[PDB]
Amino acid sequence: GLADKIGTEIGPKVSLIDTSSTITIPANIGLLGSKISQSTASINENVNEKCKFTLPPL
Amino acid sequence: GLADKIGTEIGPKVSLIDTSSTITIPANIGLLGSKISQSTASINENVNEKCKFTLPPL
Amino acid sequence: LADKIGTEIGPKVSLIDTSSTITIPANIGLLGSKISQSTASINENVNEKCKFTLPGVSNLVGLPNNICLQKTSNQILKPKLISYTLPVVGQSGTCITDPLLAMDEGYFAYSHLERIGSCSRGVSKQRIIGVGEVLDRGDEVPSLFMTNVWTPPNPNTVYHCSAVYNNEFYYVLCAVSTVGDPILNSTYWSGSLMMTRLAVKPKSNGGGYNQHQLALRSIEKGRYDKVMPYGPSGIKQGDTLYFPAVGFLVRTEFKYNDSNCPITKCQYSKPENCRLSMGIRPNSHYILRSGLLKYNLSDGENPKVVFIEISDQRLSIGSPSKIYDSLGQPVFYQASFSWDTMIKFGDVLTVNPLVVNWRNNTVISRPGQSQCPRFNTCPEICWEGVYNDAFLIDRINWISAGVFLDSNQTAENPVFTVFKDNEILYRAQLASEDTNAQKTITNCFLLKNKIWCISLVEIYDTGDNVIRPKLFAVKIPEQC
Amino acid sequence: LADKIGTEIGPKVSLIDTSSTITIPANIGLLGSKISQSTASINENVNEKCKFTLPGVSNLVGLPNNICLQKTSNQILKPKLISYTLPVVGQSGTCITDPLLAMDEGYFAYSHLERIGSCSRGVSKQRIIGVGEVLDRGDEVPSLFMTNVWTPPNPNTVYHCSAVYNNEFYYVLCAVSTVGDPILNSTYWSGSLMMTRLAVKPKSNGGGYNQHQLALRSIEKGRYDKVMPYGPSGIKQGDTLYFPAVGFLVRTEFKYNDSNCPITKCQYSKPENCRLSMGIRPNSHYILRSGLLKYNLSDGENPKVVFIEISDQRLSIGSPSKIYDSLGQPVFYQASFSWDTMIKFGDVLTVNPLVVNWRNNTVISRPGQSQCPRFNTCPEICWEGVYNDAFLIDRINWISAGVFLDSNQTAENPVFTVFKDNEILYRAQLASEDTNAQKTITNCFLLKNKIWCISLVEIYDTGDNVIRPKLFAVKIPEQC
Amino acid sequence: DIQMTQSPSSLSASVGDRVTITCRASQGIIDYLSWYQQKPGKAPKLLISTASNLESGVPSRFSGSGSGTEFTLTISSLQPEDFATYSCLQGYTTPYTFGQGTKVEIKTVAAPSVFIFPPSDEQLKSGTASVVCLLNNFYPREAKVQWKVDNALQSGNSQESVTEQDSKDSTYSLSSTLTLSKADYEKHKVYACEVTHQGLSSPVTKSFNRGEC
Amino acid sequence: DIQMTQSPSSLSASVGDRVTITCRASQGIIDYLSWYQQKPGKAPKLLISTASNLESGVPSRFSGSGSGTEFTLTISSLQPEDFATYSCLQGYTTPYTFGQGTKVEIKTVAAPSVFIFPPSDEQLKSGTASVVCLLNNFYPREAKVQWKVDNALQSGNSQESVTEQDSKDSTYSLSSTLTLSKADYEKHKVYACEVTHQGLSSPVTKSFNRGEC
Amino acid sequence: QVQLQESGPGVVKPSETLSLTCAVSGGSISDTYRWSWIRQPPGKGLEWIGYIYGSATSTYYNPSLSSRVTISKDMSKNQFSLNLNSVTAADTAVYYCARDYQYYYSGSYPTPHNWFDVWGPGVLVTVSSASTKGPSVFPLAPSSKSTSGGTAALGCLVKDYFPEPVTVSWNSGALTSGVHTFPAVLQSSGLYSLSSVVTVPSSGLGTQTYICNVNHKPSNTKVDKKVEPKSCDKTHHHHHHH
Amino acid sequence: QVQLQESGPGVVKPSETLSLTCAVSGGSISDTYRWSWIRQPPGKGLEWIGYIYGSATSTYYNPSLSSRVTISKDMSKNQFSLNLNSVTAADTAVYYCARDYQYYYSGSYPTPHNWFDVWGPGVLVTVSSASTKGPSVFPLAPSSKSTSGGTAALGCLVKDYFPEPVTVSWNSGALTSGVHTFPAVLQSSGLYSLSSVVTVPSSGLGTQTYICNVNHKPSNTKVDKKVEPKSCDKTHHHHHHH
Repeated sequence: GLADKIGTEIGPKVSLIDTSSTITIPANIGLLGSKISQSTASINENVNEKCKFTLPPL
Repeated sequence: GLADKIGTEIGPKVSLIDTSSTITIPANIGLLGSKISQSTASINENVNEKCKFTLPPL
Repeated sequence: LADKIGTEIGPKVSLIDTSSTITIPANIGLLGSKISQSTASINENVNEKCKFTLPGVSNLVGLPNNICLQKTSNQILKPKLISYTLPVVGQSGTCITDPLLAMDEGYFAYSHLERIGSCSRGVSKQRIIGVGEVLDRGDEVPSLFMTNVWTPPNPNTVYHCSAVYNNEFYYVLCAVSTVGDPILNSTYWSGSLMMTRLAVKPKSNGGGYNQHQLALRSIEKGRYDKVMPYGPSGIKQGDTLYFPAVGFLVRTEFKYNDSNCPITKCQYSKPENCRLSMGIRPNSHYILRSGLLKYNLSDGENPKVVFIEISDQRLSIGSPSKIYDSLGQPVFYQASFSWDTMIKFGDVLTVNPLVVNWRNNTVISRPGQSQCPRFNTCPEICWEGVYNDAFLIDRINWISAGVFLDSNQTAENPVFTVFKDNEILYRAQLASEDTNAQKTITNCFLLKNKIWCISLVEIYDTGDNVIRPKLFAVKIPEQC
Repeated sequence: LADKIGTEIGPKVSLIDTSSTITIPANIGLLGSKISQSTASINENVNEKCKFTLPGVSNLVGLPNNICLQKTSNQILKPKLISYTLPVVGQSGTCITDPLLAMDEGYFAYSHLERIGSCSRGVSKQRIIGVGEVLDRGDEVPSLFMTNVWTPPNPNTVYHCSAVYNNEFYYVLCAVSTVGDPILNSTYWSGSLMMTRLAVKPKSNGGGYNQHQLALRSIEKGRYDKVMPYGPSGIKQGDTLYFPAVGFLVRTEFKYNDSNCPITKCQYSKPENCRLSMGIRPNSHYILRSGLLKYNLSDGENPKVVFIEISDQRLSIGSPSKIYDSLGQPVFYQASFSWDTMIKFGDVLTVNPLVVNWRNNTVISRPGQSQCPRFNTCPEICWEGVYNDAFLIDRINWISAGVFLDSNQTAENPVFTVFKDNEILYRAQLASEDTNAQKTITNCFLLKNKIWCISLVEIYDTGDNVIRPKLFAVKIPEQC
Repeated sequence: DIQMTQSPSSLSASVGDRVTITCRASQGIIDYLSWYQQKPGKAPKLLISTASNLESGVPSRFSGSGSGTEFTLTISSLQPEDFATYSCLQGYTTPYTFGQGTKVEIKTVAAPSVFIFPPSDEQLKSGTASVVCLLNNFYPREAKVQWKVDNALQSGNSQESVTEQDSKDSTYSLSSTLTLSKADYEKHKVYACEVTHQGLSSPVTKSFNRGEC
Repeated sequence: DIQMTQSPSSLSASVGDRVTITCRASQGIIDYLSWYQQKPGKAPKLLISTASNLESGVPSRFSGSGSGTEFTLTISSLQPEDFATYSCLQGYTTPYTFGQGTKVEIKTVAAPSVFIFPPSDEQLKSGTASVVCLLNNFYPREAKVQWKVDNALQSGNSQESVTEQDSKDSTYSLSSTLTLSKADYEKHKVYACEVTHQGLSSPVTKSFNRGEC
Repeated sequence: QVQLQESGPGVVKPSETLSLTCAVSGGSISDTYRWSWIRQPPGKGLEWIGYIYGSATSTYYNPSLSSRVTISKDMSKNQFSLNLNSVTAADTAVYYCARDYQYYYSGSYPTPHNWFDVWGPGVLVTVSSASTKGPSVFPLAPSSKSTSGGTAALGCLVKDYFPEPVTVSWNSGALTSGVHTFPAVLQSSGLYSLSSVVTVPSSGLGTQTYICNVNHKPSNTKVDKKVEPKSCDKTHHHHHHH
Repeated sequence: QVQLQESGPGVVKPSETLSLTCAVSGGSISDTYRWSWIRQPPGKGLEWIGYIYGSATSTYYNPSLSSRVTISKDMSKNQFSLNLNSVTAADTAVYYCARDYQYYYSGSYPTPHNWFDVWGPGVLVTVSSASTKGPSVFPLAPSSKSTSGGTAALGCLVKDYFPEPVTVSWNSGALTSGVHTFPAVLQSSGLYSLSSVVTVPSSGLGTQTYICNVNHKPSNTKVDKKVEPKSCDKTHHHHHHH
């Protein structure tokens, strides 16, 4: 019953945690860093566009 | 040698991963959500302060 | 050592499972949701409080994004695996079937029925149904990012989901079935649907905001006895959704003129096959008639799912349809589950009623198993084939793109082709030659005025012997 | 089942260890670094491109943040565990000794020497040395957030680190020692230091930016034979750092007037004890003289670590000193490792040379073990006691705050007291009565004009029998 | 087409053995495979469909696993109602191709009692003379028979016939025929048949003389 | 102060047993504990310092673990050079308090040969008469002795002395003294001593008469 | 339950048209999406021929037999045929008719698992140019060299018949133990011949009657031949006439 | 190696000043941060008294003995004393002097692990008001009731001496097997008394000489008493004078 336990509730589950912990979640954190960089460049170009004043003297 | 392996390279290490995975890393993700909210409210009050135009007609 | 594994390791590994496969990816997804909701909020704050006075990813829109329009034999396409950011890769004992991939304005959907063991007779473990965001990683290359993930409580009773983006929400329509797959056990199917709204930008405590699984107390069927949504993606027309579907018409009511069955160039075909191949078996009680589901949100609290049937021009059996808004006008893929083994996709001339100008294509076909192989146009009684869609990436030259299985009968060798209606221009072999595959779902879009395409290709992994949906972000190149 | 555990489970659990305890928390920390660097960049972009023309957490600054200044017996303090966001909680077989906590302008530091088994004779597993950010969670309550984490390659040779914030970097100075702890094996210590700069806002590929471990090729000692940094935190004066330290003076050079030894009120004390208790053993070759390390960055590429000795007024043995910039002027804690068991902390009158106006306190003392217990002022030869610092939270009424161990000899019952120099105002019992503890490090700051305080209290957990540093964010209340 | 190669072509095991029968395919079928137990003189019977399903009526000792190109038909506790022909079938594409088949035998070694029969006089009146050498109740079935005529091996005139395994004593019966003419029967004296067998240490050779009765 | 309570106060085990000696403290010391082996007639010897360290010179059969309030002194393979007094010591605060001590004995059961001695005539000239009852080579040491004078129990005149365990045959020797006067010696006839022992099923009682030689 | 039954000639001369029929009992062929045919060459493995739809007339055929096989239909008499044209000797097989079955999983996937559930009892069809002929039976008489450890064997040698099969029983079906009726082989002349023996105790020779009962129905031949020991004394009595 | 050695009176009358001395050989007390004293009541456990610094004169004392114990010093003669005042009978113990040792881990933590590494050989100091007295030795003569399974025991009964110890050897140190010298008990009168026997084979009574050799050095008393069987015939010869 120990081999069935370790090939049922450990083996596939440890393989699932390994896939989720060195492939999935680090890639989501890297793409979330890319989201921070995208969001920052987006809001910076929004400020560089929509905050701009020019007017000649009357 | 199997008990020494499971109390050396599994037991403490699975307890370490459990502490790091339901206490540490979810709390860092929650505080990172709090950082997003702090950063958003900070940059919104910066825009509400330092983007403000008023001038009477000459 | 039964006590240590049973107490100190077992339940803790169960907790690490639950954490790092449920609540840590849902919180990273909700974290990216708060990134994007925050950025939208500060951009609205700048557009208010800096608009002074005086005392990303989007779908194919009408801009001339130039691509390679000349046939080459050189490997100009470069496929890129972006499947690693999803819950594609389970363990070695789960087969991942019944997928979905449905993109519109940067916010996708993704569902899959995770089974146990074999791909056919396995027990359904769960059914992820999860929307997200299409992004850019650090190399000008798109990649998916699931924000909101939902699973139904009873995974054995959710079949054939169709998923349409609608105005920063995502509306996914499935079929409740306690008696098995309603295509198969059609006479005993209860005739009940359920729609599950998702939000592509979820919130912290959005209980009734994120997953408000609506009821459907009124389905406008018409002649059809039952109506089921059938196909991966759809379109929106303002407040009106269009889920691809099929309608179970009783065969005694089905009226068809046998003179229209094209037996002209073919001798092994009676004119009585085109009627009988409209069902999955030529003595079946029902007949599969593909179409759409007009779901207008302007009907109040309890809207009505209206079944629009398809026009009878180039009519075959109900397939997973896929209507998709490409370059402004909807284009309607409708797969070849019958004798008409050529690709059957075209521009939509009018949505209600559905009349599709089917493109007269003769170089793109799908592998059928027994009677109706790749490149068969003889009308023969079969319900065979696979789903290999195609996204319209150029309407000026009528070029489209998708992943197609270049073999006659063995559903193998998935090849990302980009083809005109009479000549395949260029192509990319995604895998090895005998890489067995299935249903492929190709969606394309614009990443910074570049046409990228996400083709969810169910590749059978020869290593651990189960089917996994591998995505393939393939850039349509401009230089040939 | 030796093969499955040895191959399919063992190395995979090693990979999950490495991932979810090294590279996932370092990437979440670097993610928070990119949050804050991005917010600083967009705020600078708004301050440039919206400054039109015409055609958080900070330390105690000079604002009257009103707190409770009246003695009560009611439990008005409410301690809050915020230790869960750090790598405090290891497994049950590791004791976490030699800690650090050093806050200035919202960017802390944290180091700990993780041992194996017993807290004294264990093998040093690793030494995290990691800076971060002090934040606010969703309840107006601070909490730590480590961004940058570094470990030295040889954990047995890094002793007694001191850590000062300096202008969005963090400069941590330790002592290289191949021959054990330089307080103990002082005659054979090599006399070599190393400084490790850290960045509190690290970057993606900041190799030489984040950890540029500087060399120290010139130490200005003076009379002192060796100089070692000794104590958790320090101050900066512009470009000039001040690491707390100690200086190993040869006893034959040490000149002390025995008439200054206060034997007036006490009869069991010779006037010859105040000289001999200046070393850890009254025949030791060296004498511990606490002080500072003036590290001015304006000396070029290779600066000089200058040892400033302390003034001889109320002079005892070298303790972990802690200079800290509170309410504008530096305040100098210097622990009681000798006969003077009262608390020995005060405002700094001048930094170079170090002359500290020691506060004449008589209600706050530390538990000494054998000869010099809590509330002993008789000059007796001992090197006994523990580190219990105090942060100045009010200078107008001279109120300070810290965690103190309310028992005479058994170092137990850590109590967060907030005290005047002659009366303890109010206090919070952090744990149970016989909760054995050690070194406590209290740092305070302002979270939205509220004085919060982070007291790293090494509580011995009675459950799994090892010492863990438990933080305690305690709000100094205004309503009594 | 898809070729279905099984290994081994004929396996032999005692009652209660663990029998693993393979069927390797040329093109990779996903799991579209069925196992057939063909009893002698009977129709084939579906055992294990989709390479992992135990069909309704097939006992639990039959199990199947494997997918892709390598397949396993596992018989856990082998029983005397299971010694028959096992075939695989691929359903992934058409033409449906079966394997060559797997013959399953009972591993109970027994030695033959060898007999020999002279031709009858009415058969000599008929014009031909067939010497018949008999080998009853032997195992294994794969054996060696040499026709010797006056101590000389004859090849090209031998027709052998071995029965399928009996369900009573689990052994085999051999029958080899040396079809010769009447004049060529009268041209010789001694007609011998050599038996090479596993249970027989020495080659047992039964013979008879024409002039001896 | 800190009280150090050991359990058990006197443990008995054969050669090669696993001996676990505890020392429970009143206030929680962290790990500031040392173990002392006090051999009889010798100085104590440091065994296990800091509750987990094997000291230089103490063999590997001694091991220690535990911290806080419960402590374990583990003797894995017990040897004949280890039967002595074991004490704990706390060093966490001062006064340093030892435990009450743990006595360790060899579990080898043996039955006593009981002797008895009449007082000598020169002792009768000295004025007193001490009857001595002897019990040699017994185990366990905890036994029961009743002085009987003319079949009547006497209490209040008994002084017992039992040696420490010999290293030759691993047993004990008892000596009880009934100190009585000369006239009270002459007032009685029979002087008996009852032995209650584990190895003795019946209470062995040795006696003698005053008028009998 | 649907019960199949083949019917047709086991005698087909080469380069002709095989005419089989698998009439269906217990079910209609208006049901059952496919109906197949499988042959099995003796000494070789199973191989599949082609299907017919039942409700339709569309066929598939094995491309190794594509230009030859015709599968016809009869909806009324519930039967479906087989027409293998230009038959050769290598087409000698057992032509099973088989009910086909499909396992559709997940009906957005129309590739079913295919197998055959209900098989017919089979029919042995040998392509042979020989004519129908009754057997010639001669006994395998026991001799002194036909003894092995108290066991003496005897039998009958069946020769020169066509077609298959014969039913050779012993003493009107009473003798069962020791009976071994061998499978027949095809001679070089084109006719069948099998052997059939029984191994009896050697003390029972001379007391028990052993007669093999041959029955060949396509030639209507019934042969009963007694097996007797060989006489050895009747030849050496040459009379000396003085 | 540093080698300790106690010295002092084992005879101290109650309510007086104990005057011990642990002179140190092999090392100076200018070394060694602490030097302690430990007593051990016989029948009870160890308990610690108080330390002295060696280089300093600062003391600590056990608060159960705080008002009594004085630990004095002598740097020149390398010795340190002990002065337990107002001694009672419950202070009867073995006063060990002990070299103290400290294990400082991590010298920002000044709480050492404390233990004692080098102990003195100990000295038995009994608080008694009795005067020094030599023993009275009377033999435990063997009788007919002193037999058990071929074994006959004999010994000497030592009585009424002070102080400890006596050394009772058998036949000038030649007899070792069977020798059991019992520990002494304190009488109600205040004097010591022990027993000492030897168990010999019963066939050796009448052939071997057994003499216990008592030696008490503080009273200078040496007693040699022979153990003989009791005579039984010399009393019943009453002469009848006719």
